[PDB]
Amino acid sequence: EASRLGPVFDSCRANNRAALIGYLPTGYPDVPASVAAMTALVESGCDIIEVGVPYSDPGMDGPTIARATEAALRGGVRVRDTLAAVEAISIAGGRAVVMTYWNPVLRYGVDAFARDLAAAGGLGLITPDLIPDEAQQWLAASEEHRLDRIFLVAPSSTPERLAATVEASRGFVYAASTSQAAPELVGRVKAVSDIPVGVGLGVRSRAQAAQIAQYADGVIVGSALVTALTEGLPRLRALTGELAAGVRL
Amino acid sequence: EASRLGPVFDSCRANNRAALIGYLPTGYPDVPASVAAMTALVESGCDIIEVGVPYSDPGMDGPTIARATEAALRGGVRVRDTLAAVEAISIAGGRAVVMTYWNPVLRYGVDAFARDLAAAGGLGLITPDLIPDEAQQWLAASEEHRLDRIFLVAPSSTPERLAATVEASRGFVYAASSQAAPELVGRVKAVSDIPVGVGLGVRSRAQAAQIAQYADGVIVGSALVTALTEGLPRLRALTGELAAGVRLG
Amino acid sequence: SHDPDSGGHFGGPSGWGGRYVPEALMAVIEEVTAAYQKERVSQDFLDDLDRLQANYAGRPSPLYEATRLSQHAGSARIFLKREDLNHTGSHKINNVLGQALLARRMGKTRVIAETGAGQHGVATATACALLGLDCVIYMGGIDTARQALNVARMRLLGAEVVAVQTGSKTLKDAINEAFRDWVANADNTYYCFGTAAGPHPFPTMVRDFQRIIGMEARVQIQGQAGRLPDAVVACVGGGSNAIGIFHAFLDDPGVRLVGFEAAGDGVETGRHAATFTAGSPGAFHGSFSYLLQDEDGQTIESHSISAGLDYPGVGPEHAWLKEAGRVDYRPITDSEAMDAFGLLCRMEGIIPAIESAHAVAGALKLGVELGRGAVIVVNLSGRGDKDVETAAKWFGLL
Amino acid sequence: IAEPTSHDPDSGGHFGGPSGWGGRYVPEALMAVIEEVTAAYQKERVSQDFLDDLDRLQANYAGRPSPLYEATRLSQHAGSARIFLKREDLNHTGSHKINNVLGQALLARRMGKTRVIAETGAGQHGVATATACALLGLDCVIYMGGIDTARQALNVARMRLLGAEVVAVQTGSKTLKDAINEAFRDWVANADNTYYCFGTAAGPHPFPTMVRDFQRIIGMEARVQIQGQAGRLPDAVVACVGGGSNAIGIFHAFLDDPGVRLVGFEAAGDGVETGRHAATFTAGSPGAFHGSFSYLLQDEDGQTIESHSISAGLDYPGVGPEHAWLKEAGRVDYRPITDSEAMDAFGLLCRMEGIIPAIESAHAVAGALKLGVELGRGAVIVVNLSGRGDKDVETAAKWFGLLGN
Ligand SMILES: N#C[C@@H]1N[C@@H](CO)[C@H]1c1ccc(-c2ccccc2F)cc1
Ligand SMILES: N#C[C@@H]1N[C@@H](CO)[C@H]1c1ccc(-c2ccccc2F)cc1
Repeated sequence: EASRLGPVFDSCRANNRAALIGYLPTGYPDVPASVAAMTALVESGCDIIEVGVPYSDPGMDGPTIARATEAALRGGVRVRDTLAAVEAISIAGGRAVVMTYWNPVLRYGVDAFARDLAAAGGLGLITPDLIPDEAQQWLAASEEHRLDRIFLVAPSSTPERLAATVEASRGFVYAASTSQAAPELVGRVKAVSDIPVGVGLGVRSRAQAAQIAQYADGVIVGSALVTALTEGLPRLRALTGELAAGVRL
Repeated sequence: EASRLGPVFDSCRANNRAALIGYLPTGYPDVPASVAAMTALVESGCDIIEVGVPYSDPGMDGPTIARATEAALRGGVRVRDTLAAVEAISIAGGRAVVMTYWNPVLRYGVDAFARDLAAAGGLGLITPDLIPDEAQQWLAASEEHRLDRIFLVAPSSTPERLAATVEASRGFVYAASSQAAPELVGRVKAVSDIPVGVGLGVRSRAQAAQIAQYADGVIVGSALVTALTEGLPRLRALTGELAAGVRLG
Repeated sequence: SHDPDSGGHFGGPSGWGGRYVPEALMAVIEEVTAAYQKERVSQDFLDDLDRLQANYAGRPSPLYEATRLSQHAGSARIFLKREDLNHTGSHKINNVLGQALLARRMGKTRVIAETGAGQHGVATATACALLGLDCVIYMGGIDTARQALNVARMRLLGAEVVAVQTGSKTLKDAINEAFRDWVANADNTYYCFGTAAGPHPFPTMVRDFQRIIGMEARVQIQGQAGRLPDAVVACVGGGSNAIGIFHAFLDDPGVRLVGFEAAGDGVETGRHAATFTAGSPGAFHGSFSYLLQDEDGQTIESHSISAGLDYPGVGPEHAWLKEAGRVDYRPITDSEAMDAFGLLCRMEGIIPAIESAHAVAGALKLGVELGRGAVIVVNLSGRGDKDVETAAKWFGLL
Repeated sequence: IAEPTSHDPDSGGHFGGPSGWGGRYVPEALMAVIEEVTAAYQKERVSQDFLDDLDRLQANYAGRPSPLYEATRLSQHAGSARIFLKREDLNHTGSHKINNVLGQALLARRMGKTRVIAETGAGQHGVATATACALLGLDCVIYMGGIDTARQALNVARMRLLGAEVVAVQTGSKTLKDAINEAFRDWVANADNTYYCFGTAAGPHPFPTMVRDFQRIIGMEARVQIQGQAGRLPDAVVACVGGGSNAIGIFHAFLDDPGVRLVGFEAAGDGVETGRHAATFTAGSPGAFHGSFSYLLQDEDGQTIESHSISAGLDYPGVGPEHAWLKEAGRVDYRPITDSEAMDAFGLLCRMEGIIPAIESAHAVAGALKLGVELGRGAVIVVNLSGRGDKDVETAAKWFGLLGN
């Protein structure tokens, strides 16, 4: 009945804060270095980790994440490396969902990928190029293997499509928006549903995270974590510490 | 009435020889030098001189003569310089006709050119791009100013067109051209007693003598231009050899 | 009858086509679809398009019996559907006129489009100049640096051109960047996509704008030959020219349909663009269709001497027709294509596009197979003026 | 059906009298083969089977009829006149020159000739001729100057892909004339098997009449089309004028329509006052040139003056004799258009209608815009768009600063 991420957003709202949701791509700068970074997010205060599956044609990603995923693919990263990362995070006590474009999932086998994500301790899937309209197989696999399904909404979303995307989502809805567009989009979700809402808005600072925690249930950070890891692992730790404190404001 | 050049061929035929007909273009390598060359031809035994008017678009000029006419035009040669060359040749005891494409005559005035050429001592006109079919103004000018009119015939000329070209010619008829040349001269003899000049890229005593067996005139041009280019002594020596060639006995 | 369902799926549960796009693009995709559904049955729109097809683009294109090829095709009779004579020099003009008229009917003031070596960019800039639309072409940086004159054509036509330096800097990345533009600028922008692929409505809409090739061809061949052909063939990149010519013949059961796709150095060499012969099913550029991809589903580098057939995907309607057994898809190498290019030049005085030469090469082989007197219609998708330099190098004439 | 011969010359090829325009100012050496082509053309122009053959190629191979397009977005720049473009830019090979070469190459096969020769400057007529020879299985030889050859590498390679032999003439000035000179002489030597395919409505008789007859189709189609779209005959029909094939081809059908103004536009280069132009009628005078009595650019002695134009096809110091006759008779006006006027029109046509014209054709567009201003709102002007501008993209891009340095 309850979603897998339901308890995490309960714990956050009980402690007067939003959830810090941190994205990193598998295999950047290489596979072991990327797992050390994902484990260091759990140690540094991330509540949920988005494990990125590098894709050769990531249309919704900007050049910070795209160049990292290109480097990861040049280094020979494989989809299976993403499931090993999900296991390393779970064993370290963290809470992991996967963000992936749909073709790698189709190529794996949808049912097979969901089974194997579940067996790794993975709690859900974020699906930026899968809409509920094409999600028949995914809905079946999601129920079967008890994974959350985080669909995206946008500022342009029609009233009818927003309600349906929200109704098809479990765990949280990703309000993607990359001044007042983000909080209005969050308001439009709240008017039809009490499902948690995460907001990505190119956050790079403590102050930016605090502003988003005032209305959104989750603060999603991606690009800035990748930029930090490029400088070094201690820069990632320090930046994650600043964001973990931002969400408590 | 008889042609202007009739008495030259009469005189050659009585001495068992062909007339040597020598071409040089006005203004090659410059104007005074061309006049000195034309004079030297008269002194070295040329019976008739063809004074060429350089023209920008000559169809019937081989490479040697084309380069030479191009050079003459680059040096500023004028149609009036051809008239002056005619006077110099008349002054030196020579006999001159002018060889010219038709547009310079048209530009000058057809009647005007015939009058001024006649006044200069000119005996006739060789018209390589004027056929009898377009010659109405020229026949009238030719009759008025007592100029000979030398049209060309060719190996490919039809019987009808050959007879028309021979009938329209006065002085001689230019047979421009294996055995194709004596066959062509033979075809002219069959319809007319008019003297026939043969051009055949002649450059030696022996070639002039071959042609003198069957033709009344031996026309030489390219080889005179090639010789002059070397110098005036080479031209004198070559003309001397060609004059010996036309004489059979 | 041959149309997809309302979601854009061909063949029901196989699920070819569809919409594999983010939610961010769906407002404008529903808008284009509603607009297209409205204008396809509007007499004013079809009249406008027909008037432009006739007076501006030069339609109908002729069908030409290439009698001097016959001896090189087993004495079969090769008829060339001459799309090479259209304004701009290819079939692409058919597509961009339809989409640009739609853009203006929708109230959009800006049109974007992708291009490889320049053909679709030039075609799109042509239709935007005609209709007064603002035009921005996206082109991979590897292509812009070696296609300066096509960039200049586009600029002379009033279009802007953007060199795309992201990803692998070639066609697929130009499409990815045009996609990102359209996500941000959908209010005022229309994406004029250049083949029969992409999410619903693009495969259906592009095909409908290209159907005219087949409708004319079917009439002209009955007129000239006295019967339907034994085969109709075409080269296949994304699939627009093939589907255009094939569509009118789909319910003629005695007409063989063969799509010829680029095999590069050979299918066995890993340097090809043979999407059906060597690819596999997946979601790419908005559609579930065939795709050149590795084991994890990552897109791989395509290779052909032809730039127009260099696209690693293929349209979903073709995937459906392959599954149903209606159309066969066969590989043609660079060598076979260039031999046919040269032969069409020497025999008929027609310089084909290198893309189109794949179809001619395929027709020569089919002729030998079918034998004397067989009637083969070939879509001559473009002229080869753009390919003179490539062909001259191949044959050692420079 | 063979069309009436009311505007034709006499049997000597003269327009306007027995010593008027045209004729044959050529050497006796060429006359046998000229009489052979003239008789062959007399026979075949009245042959229904020849005209069926030509029409069948015109239709299925070359793509005729070309359309007539109302360029509504040019109207504002032409004084609100209505500019209709006769679209020869859509012909196979991209110009009107295909109409000529198809006719003459058919005629060569009828005459028993196995081999065709021609010459070319920039290369357009060489490609057109090589195209027609490949189609009809004729051996093709194109004569081109070495200066033209080395600066037109792609057109040379086009001709070779088409199976033609290209002969780079490396003697004299190595340009158009040394090529011609060698072609003329090739013809004489191999006359029993060789036909000479001449590229414009000029030369000795029968070439001006024959070439014009193979281009009459443009004006015939256009006369029908404009009455369909405009509802009436046009106020004017205009065209660019090199040697004059495309202009005479569109003009002819309108000759006896007394309300229709006919205007030829010629290349003024940098300006008629600069001596870098090809404004044959504007600055030239009557004379014998390239086989005919017509107008040419000539100096005080009658030497031919080098012409200049940004366009290759209009860069010719002469003009066909039928145009000379029509000028003397007051039926057609001929006006100069500069490089700049033409290039402005080129760019304008690209931006407004999406048609990239040949720079030759842009002179006609440029002139059509000025005539639209003079004639005014609602006037109907048909413009011959003689070719497409793909060959001219590099020249234009340079002009408009689109390449840089
Ligand atoms: N997110 C997401 C998807 N990862 C990219 C690769 O597929 C991106 C994408 C790119 C292009 C298209 C597209 C193609 C043709 C017409 C209209 C379109 F929108 C769709 C999606
Ligand atoms: N002598 C002489 C004339 N000077 C040359 C150029 O003026 C030469 C000439 C040669 C050939 C032609 C010609 C042109 C078109 C079709 C057929 C032809 F034969 C015209 C002139």
